[PDB]
Amino acid sequence: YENLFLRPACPGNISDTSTYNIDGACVAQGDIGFGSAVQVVGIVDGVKVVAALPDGGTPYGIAFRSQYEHLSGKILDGEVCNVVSHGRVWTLTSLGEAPSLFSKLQFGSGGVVTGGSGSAGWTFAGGFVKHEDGYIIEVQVKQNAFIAPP
Amino acid sequence: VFRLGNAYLISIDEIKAGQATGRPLSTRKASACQLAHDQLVNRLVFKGSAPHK
Amino acid sequence: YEKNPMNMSIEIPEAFNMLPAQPKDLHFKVPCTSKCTGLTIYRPMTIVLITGV
Amino acid sequence: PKPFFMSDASYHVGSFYNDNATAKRIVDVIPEEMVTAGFKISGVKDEKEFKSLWDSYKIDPSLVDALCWARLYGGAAIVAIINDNRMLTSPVKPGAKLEGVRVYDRFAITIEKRVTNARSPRYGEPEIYKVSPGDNIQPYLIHHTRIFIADGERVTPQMRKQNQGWGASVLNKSLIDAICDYDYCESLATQILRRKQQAVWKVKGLAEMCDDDDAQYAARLRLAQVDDNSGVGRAIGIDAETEEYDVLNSDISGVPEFLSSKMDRIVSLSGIHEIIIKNKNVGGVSASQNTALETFYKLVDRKREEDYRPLLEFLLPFIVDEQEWSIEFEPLSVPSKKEESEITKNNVESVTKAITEQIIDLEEARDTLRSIAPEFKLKDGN
Amino acid sequence: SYHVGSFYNDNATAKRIVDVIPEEMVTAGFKISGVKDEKEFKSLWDSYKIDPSLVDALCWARLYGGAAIVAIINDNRMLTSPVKPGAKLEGVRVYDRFAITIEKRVTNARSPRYGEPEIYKVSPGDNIQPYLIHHTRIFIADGERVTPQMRKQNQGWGASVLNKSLIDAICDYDYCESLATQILRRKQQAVWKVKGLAEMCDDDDAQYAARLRLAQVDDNSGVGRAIGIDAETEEYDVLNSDISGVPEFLSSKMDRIVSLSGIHEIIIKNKNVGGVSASQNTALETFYKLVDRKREEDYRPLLEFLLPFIVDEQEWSIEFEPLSVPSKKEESEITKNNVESVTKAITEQIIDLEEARDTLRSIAPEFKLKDGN
Amino acid sequence: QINASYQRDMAIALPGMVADTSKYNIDGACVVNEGDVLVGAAVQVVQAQAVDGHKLVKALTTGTTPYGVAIRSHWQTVNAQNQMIYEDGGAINVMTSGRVWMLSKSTEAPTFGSAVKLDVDGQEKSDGTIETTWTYAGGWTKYKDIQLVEVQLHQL
Repeated sequence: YENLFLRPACPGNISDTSTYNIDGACVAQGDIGFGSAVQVVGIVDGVKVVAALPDGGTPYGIAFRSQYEHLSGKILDGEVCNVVSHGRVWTLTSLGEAPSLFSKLQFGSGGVVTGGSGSAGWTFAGGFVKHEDGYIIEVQVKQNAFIAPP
Repeated sequence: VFRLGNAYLISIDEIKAGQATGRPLSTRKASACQLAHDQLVNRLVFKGSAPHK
Repeated sequence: YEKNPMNMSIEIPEAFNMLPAQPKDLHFKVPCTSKCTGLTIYRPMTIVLITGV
Repeated sequence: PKPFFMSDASYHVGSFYNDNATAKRIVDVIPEEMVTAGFKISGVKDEKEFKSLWDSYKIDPSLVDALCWARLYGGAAIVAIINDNRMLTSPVKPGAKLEGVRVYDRFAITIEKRVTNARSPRYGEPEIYKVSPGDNIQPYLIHHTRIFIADGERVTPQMRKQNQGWGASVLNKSLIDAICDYDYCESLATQILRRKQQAVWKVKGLAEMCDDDDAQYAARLRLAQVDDNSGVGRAIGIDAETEEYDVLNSDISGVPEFLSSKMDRIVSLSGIHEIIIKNKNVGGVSASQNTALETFYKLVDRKREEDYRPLLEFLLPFIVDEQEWSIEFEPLSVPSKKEESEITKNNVESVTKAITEQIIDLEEARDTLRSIAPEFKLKDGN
Repeated sequence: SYHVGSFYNDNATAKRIVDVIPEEMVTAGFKISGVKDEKEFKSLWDSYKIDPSLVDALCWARLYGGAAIVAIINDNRMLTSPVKPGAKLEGVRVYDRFAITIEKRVTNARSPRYGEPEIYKVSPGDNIQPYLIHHTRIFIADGERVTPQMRKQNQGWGASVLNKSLIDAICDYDYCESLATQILRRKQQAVWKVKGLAEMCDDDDAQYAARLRLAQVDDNSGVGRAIGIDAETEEYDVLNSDISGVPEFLSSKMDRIVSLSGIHEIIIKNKNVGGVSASQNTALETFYKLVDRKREEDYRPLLEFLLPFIVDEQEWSIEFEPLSVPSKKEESEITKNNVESVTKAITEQIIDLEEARDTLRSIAPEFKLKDGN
Repeated sequence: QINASYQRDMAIALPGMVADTSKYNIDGACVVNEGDVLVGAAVQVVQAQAVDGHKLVKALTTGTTPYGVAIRSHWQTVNAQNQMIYEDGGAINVMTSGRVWMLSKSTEAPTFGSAVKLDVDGQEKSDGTIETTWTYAGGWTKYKDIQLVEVQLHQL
């Protein structure tokens, strides 16, 4: 009774076949890069409008890699977008060394992981590899973890 | 009138696994469910259920 | 306006269809999809819009 | 990590087939021969009008391509419309009518109705089919009598039930990657040929110039210019202290044998043999391609009996009005004037060499003579 | 290793070794003697069209070591009770090894049927209740012979043809092919010596530019091209290795596959010998020998189980047509020989027309004839 | 004497109707106790049987802790007061996770991602006294005189 692993290990894709959720009814304002956190700025007709994470926002999900929706290499303004709201996913990071297992991550500007000492939110899942003179980490996203401030 | 139900789990590895003699694990797990259903019917007849009136 | 497909069009690459039902514990889930593009006006100046009527 | 809208094996196998020529051959080189071989029917009053109806209806290319996708996609559907005064959903009463035939691939057909009545032995099979071609036409419903489903190869029941009772593609993963490795080996062979010989030129101080400089550009231009003009009948001068010019070389051997072994694996894994898939005669023997071709016809017949005939009893009763008939298949053997001349002389002398003293009369002698298909015309008569 | 289904539906060699025999065996055909005529027999046979069921039934019987078939008869009784004598049926269907079990045991002293199960329970699934079947309606097909000290452990059922020896023989072949591809890839190597190259710290634009330069330089090397180097600092060398004997090694592996299989090369490798013109005929007749030898032991019981439910005639015999590929010219000549043999010298003795004609169409001719005197 | 055409739109939500086919989880091994509940209202658990395993649920009251929201079902619900309810002594379909449309008593649109607060009778309210951990999913609509909001729930 076990969960299979997923082989390609690139940023912006899913790392396991555990319970995951993909919110595919969204549109982008500005440009978004695969493997970055996004935030919900508004809702029109059951569609969520997302943008790259600013300072002071609450992350909602992580952009997901697809080879039909995004032929350019990144997500462009006015495009339908895939966003992962629950599951394990490879994220871009600016950190230098792996944090403690099962710690709480903190997101800098642009939707990159820079902290490992948060109070509550998403947690580190134990994966840490290297990409392009930069690193990739593995994050565990949960649905109601970050709550929008009143 | 009321409805009853349960379920069971089995894995492909245990389906692969063979035994010297005896009924297969899947058959035993399938018979257990029927026995449980019959026992629950008997218990409902002879003991009742307060929340279900 | 002048009704002629050489001037404006609405195109439906894929019509309405229903995917096979996905079973779960005691229910089913039936999805459906379709494709459309909207109105494309290849040759403008053939349409006059009188506003404030 | 999969899209919900529809499967992707469709795109994979379709693109691979329409791209690679070996795929074209391996999935087309059987069915067209199978169908064009022809057949005969017995118990019928005459065959000239039978041929007239057959070639007036001319659904043979449709049958060819139907069997083609049945082999490739693992499933295909063929429907013949009948001339009757009933709704297409209703069943079909006995009769001999047909006016149109057309074929869809695996993806346009689904099940609608199922009955498990104990009385009939037909319980457990699709009663009604939902056909949804697309092309801005509403999906509609067809009775069981009107649809024939052409399947591929048998699979284990635990997978047959998972694949809604439908077979698999002829291109399994072992065949696919065996084909794929050929091109990689071919590219490696071309690279090996390219890298046979290498010339190197060492001059103390070439490291001193930094990148993107006119001196370095001139030096490399001079190198290319001089390397162009070297050869057997020309010599190149260098300086003893500051320059050296070396050449390195390597050998090539066994490459044709390695590719031959790869093709041997491909043909063995496919099941169609060399003089038809590689399309090269062995050349060292005069009369072994004859046994090769007879084995090929043996295999095509053994498979054909299992798939072609069901089309025959599905379609023929809709055009033949007689009560009983029989279907026979032409022996797959290329005839030849000469050999057909001797066989016909032997048959004509055997039919009347010794029958002259028995009750075997002309009315059955002519039937025997013109049953074995002769070139001797004979109109009906006494 | 043990999931034979994957081996069957993934590797084509297992598919062939398990499928090639039974389907050709059944499509060979058979003939019956003691019957008034054969036209009606063939008509009812191809009207019933049960041969796909026979094919795949024999297939899973060979593969899983056990299978069952049930033929439903047109009778006005419950399917548990036995049969009265008759010749009827309306359907035939097959179940694999896993859906069949013995239900009640008969060991009475009087009947020689003791030890032969009387009642079976069948559990197809498909949300329908498992039911009970009397023996007279079903015939169980097993695999190959095995010792009793495993026959009684396998609940009186045969064994799979895919024993572990054949399994690992098939397995290591792909290993050898992968190793051959690797050896071909590793034919030659190029080495670029640059003193101080280790001094660079990693994940830096310096080494990124260095490897980009390496790409640019090695992409354009060839026969008509030369590359400059600096003698004092760095050097460039090439080493190589040879390949030989790999085709022979692979051929030996395939020969072991065939030897452990038991069906020969003109059927497995599908490659002609080429050096001889008239030995493949003997190879194919040896194959025909083995297939007939195996057919006699299993295919016949199906026939004598099924025919008594279709034939009302009293006594009959079954003959297996000699499975040989016939041919126009040769069949024309053999018809010549037989037609002159049947009436060359019979004109002088009591062998008369009515038996002579019976003889002459007892051998299946291409010469039709109307029934009569 | 010219022809005409007209265009009309369907409503988009119903009380207790499941918002979409995303992550959801349904508890069907519960039984309603001491009264009846409303389709699209929060419920609370009194006790859980140790051996039998059936939970006992009732409508939310003051000082309690929510557990889930009853959902729509054309077969398990009974029709009273022109609406579907779950009468006493019957199996109930509680929802423990996912997005669902709930009856609301507020008058202004909520903020996406904010926490949900309820009334003492199990109906959402913008300034309720009962505090939960569920969130707003963005949806905000209105049927005929009925106010519905789209709420996202996670396992307790």
